Amino acid sequence: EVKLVESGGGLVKPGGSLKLSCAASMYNFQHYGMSWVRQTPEKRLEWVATIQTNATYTYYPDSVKGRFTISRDNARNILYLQMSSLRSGDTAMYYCARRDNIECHYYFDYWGQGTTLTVSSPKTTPPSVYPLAPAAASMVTLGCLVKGYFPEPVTVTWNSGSLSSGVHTFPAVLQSDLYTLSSSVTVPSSTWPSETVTCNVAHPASSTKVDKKIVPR
Amino acid sequence: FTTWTSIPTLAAQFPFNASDSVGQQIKVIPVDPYFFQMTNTNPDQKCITALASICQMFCFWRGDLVFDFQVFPTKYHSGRLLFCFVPGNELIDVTGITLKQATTAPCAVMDIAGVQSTLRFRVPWISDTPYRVNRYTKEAHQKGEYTAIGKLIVYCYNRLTSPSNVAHHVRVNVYLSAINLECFAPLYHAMDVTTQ
Amino acid sequence: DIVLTQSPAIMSASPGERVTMTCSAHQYVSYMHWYQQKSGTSPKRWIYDTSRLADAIPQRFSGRGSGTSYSLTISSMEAEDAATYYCQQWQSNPYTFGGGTKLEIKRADAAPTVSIFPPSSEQLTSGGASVVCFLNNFYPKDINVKWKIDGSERQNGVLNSWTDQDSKDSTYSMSSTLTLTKDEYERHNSYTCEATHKTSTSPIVKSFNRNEC
Amino acid sequence: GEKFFLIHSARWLTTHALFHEVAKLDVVKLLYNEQFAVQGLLRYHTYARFGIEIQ
Repeated sequence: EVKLVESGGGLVKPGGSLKLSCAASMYNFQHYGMSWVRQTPEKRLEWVATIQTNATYTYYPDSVKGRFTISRDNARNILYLQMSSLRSGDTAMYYCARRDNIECHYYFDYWGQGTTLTVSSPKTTPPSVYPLAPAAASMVTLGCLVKGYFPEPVTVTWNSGSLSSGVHTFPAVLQSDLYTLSSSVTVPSSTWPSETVTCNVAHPASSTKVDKKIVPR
Repeated sequence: FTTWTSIPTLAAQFPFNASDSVGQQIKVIPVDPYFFQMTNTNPDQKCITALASICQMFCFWRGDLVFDFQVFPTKYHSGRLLFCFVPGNELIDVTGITLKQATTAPCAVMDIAGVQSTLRFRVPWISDTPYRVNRYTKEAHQKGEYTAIGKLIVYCYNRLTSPSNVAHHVRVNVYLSAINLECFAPLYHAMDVTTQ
Repeated sequence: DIVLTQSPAIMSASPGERVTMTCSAHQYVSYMHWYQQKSGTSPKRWIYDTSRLADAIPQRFSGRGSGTSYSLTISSMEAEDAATYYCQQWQSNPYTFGGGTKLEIKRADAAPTVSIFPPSSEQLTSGGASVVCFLNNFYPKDINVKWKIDGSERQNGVLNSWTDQDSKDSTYSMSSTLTLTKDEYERHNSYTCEATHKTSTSPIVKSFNRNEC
Repeated sequence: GEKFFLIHSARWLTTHALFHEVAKLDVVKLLYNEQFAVQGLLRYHTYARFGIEIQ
């Protein structure tokens, strides 16, 4: 089993610097060429860097030639992708790849879980989650509105996963420098508003847990 | 001293899974008598080979090394492997050489099935120097002093076709033997495990 | 340098039929490699050189074509391929990928679960408001959402969030947020969102009142 | 010149029905390639006569 754990990413102002690292697991290091694949949420994909087993050969495309620096280490078996002069063209998900050989060409076999680097310069702000309730049916789909966070990783929890049968967590929509998502949960009429229906939203970059209970109107 | 040399001694170990692409690099062999990667936990001992103890008490080494790859299949595990020796020194980017690019170099193929299971690969003496110094005694790289006369990639030349009532992988032992072996300029050095 | 072109952009197919996608280029490439980007995870070993499937996926897939056209022949569609595909070259320097082929599952048409909600009372004290119209469990995906606001129709300030197809009920969901200012919120009474389906001729009207409660 | 070059490799499956064209490969054109050893003899020459050994 190939366990490629990326490390890095987050909130870096454009023009700054941040170094990535992808660790290898359970397989030999002096054969399998390592790479990085950028995952933009809208389009893609652009392939950035590769240094091989011997550290003499680097292969860069026309765009990121000379701005990124990939390195390998035989002792720790962990990559070192040093990045500099970032902007909105690199605000994406980053995966680390592993390139082996076929007859005529190559192939990337196993990829990692991927870390998120958001390249823009506002401040880190915790979200201000607002409930959503109707102002009388057998199936009442409730929900909360999540808004107020700039860093992308955020997690909406519905009463510690007790109402997880009908959770429809939506992706974020960026507007007025704030990403905005929602989650429409299906709650039966015998539970709301007779029992506890509360959305928990944990934002790991700001480390704020705000519980918002859905109340009847 | 030819007793501990010509007898084949286990230097390395690698399996051959059936879930691999044709031409994927399995394990390279840095072709020298200094190579060994096994150890033991009971007793706590780094497993040397009997050839790696003879040559480590010298500066230079020379000889036609005979690698013996004993596969352990059933009779029905079918497919072929590629043992492609690429000469030179211990450090070239041989991982970037493609499979059809590796067909340019001299090599050999071996069917996994058959009536035998061990291929004796006689390595030629291909070096720029007529000998090769114990650079492991030193602690610095320098262009002119080296350790090996070349490297030897085990390729995936064909896939492993087998039913489900047998195993999906065939392990290959790497015996270490030689012929016409010569060493001189004595010293004392304890070799370290080539951690691949 | 060279750009790969995938002709199927968005496709939905019922389980148990033939699906063929095509990745082309402006010039001649030798071999083409494929991947499958599932939701939440990364692409794995999917397809190598021409017809070389992975060794962990089922063998109901195939890949053919050489030169310009490159067909990926699917023999029988199943319920495990709700994801996004990409095509890979290994000729000159950028090593570009395809634009993205999202293959999904075709379902019978169903009306959306429409629930338009007022903003919370804590939001109204902040100086703004956002009327959100929930949409759940509908097929086809492309659906028309408008805002009939006191006779007039305004389609501005609409936040539309899209979902991928679910693994359990094979449906889709959507949000429609009407972001307003507080005094702009307090000008109207009727708040109407409707969704145009292909089975129901008229769009389903679901609305409430601001001055209610 | 007398050394076997892997010019083609494929993978035949079960789904290939009878007389299906699995591979359509050219012999000499795949031999005339940079990634093989005969490129050093065929780049500096134009007209040739030869016999083909397929395995």
